[PDB]
Amino acid sequence: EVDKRREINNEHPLLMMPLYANGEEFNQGKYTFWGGDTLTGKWENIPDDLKPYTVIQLHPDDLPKRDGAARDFYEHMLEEAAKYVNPKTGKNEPIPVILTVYTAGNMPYYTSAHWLSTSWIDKMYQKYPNLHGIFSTASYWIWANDIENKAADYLKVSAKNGGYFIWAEQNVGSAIEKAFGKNGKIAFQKSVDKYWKNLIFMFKNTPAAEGNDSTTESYMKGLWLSNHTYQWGGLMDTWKWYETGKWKLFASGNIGKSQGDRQWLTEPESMLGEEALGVYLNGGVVYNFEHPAYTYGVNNKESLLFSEVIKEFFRYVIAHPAPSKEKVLEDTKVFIHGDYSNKGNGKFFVNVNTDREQTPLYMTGRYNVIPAIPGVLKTDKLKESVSSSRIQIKEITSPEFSSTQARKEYLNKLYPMNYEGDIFAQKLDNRWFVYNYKVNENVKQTGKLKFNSLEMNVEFEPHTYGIFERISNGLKVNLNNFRTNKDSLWSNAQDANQAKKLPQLTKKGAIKWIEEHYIKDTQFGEKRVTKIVLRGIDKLPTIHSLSGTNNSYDQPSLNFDQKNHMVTITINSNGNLEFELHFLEH
Ligand SMILES: CC(=O)N[C@@H]1[C@@H](O[C@@H]2O[C@H](CO)[C@H](O)[C@H](O[C@H]3O[C@H](CO)[C@H](O)[C@H](O)[C@H]3NC(C)=O)[C@H]2O[C@@H]2O[C@@H](C)[C@@H](O)[C@@H](O)[C@@H]2O)[C@H](O)[C@@H](CO)O[C@H]1O
Repeated sequence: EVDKRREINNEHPLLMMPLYANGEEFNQGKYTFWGGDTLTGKWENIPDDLKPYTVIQLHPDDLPKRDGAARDFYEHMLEEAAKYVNPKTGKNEPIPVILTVYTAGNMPYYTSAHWLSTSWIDKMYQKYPNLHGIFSTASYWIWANDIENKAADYLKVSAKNGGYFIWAEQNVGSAIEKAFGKNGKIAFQKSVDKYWKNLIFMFKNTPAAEGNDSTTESYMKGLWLSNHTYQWGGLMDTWKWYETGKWKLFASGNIGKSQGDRQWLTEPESMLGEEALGVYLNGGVVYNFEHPAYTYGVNNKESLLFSEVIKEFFRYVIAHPAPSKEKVLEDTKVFIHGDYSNKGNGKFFVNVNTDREQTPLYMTGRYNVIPAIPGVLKTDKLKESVSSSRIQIKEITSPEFSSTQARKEYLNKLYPMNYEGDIFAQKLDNRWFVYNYKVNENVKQTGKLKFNSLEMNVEFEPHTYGIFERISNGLKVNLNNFRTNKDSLWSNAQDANQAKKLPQLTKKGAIKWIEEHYIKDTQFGEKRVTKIVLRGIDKLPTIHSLSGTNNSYDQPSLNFDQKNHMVTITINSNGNLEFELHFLEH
């Protein structure tokens, strides 16, 4: 084992920072990224506390599809990264980089990445100590003949150099099962046997209309727990709104895949935080997003989605490391062995812990994420772990998994009901994590959570998450309901069929819209109400360390009822928010 170039784990999570090559400007002899970010500019604008946990991920996007184009662009940017001088300290501080090396099956008709040899990758690793890994993404829809063999070479060259191979894929057409050898392409499976400590496997929730969110995330978690991958994570994609044909928030009707560039802007900002919670809460530690212009920003500036949601969320996972593999293993009651492709894919978890086939969210935390691995793999390294002796390892073909009803009946026996209300909630140690799980329906949700004898009731509008921690002197609260108004994108269309016929915004049009109407002149959403009720309280609580998105919240209003030892807290806000309530129990 060569020394790892970086740590990636619960204590050192990783936020990938995508920069997509502008192929049009490359043809004009320029080296630039879509959205106007520069490599040096981007890196400099990353907050210093985040810098040890973030890596620039270069992506060849629409570079010309011929030999030499991607190598020329990548070499140019690796040189910039390597030679970066910190202006405050005057010191050369090489920018850490990941290269996107495989995508769209590396088909020569789809990507310039085709012309990136493993031999050249080896050369770059040896030349650039700041090259920390390489990335393969989204081939589930074009599962090339040698994809597994090539994946094996990518992992081996990374391990050889102490770097990471990162593969973001979704279980469409059995992709994940096939990756590990289902159809007899076993090269990557053998590679993983040797080199799993240099593998990161992530979901990629883009193909949302196929509904494989829950199954893929279950695999990613189970692959990790069984030592088939070093860590896991997810790439969360606002293009899901396009894939499922949604348009104006809460509006009636489906427009199909007809307005791509309006559609990838419309997903509520706080919903990305809700998706990310599924990663964190289950021991995942790698985060990445599309569309980059919305999720991260443009022109070396942070989008509000980035600054108010993603940055703050990621700062949370650094301050409070995800549950360790050991910890997640201890709490795992059921581990599924077999192929979701033979059991209805996403349908498996519908009305078990998801409210519909096409959602990246959960409706209950009761089972958290049930981990699984594909049938082709073996549970040997799982059972070898000491913390895994109390887990029921079950074939997916077991009668307990035969129907929706059977699954719930079986799981309910092993995962006790631990809160009340139709709302998502999951508990870790002294912390309740809660969100409203509605995707595009304007419906409030309520729940009743307990910290021993202390009772906490909440009322959440859609696209709201909260983290409530019982501290010795009271309760720490993090709340996020940040959702700006995207209605202007859907102007001039009163219904679905008119929305379909809107002039295309286009890629360049959406980038300009971000610059002109999101980065500045932002149309903020209305403040909306969140209610928190505490029962079992001695006196009116005091509020401390209150902060949030600038100009986004009214002062929290507290109403103490002495006779009933209870407080009702009314919050009216639209943004990130944090405070502590100090109180004693009655
Ligand atoms: C699998 C799927 O749902 N769509 C395939 C494409 O893969 C991604 O799909 C998105 C639509 O859901 C969208 O087209 C993505 O590409 C646009 O957005 C990215 C940044 O988010 C870039 O700006 C792209 O240039 C732009 N593409 C356009 C305008 O066509 C697309 O993601 C990209 O491609 C995949 C393979 C992967 O490399 C991603 O990292 C990358 O962002 C797929 O690209 C398309 C090719 O014909 O086919 C769809 O089936």
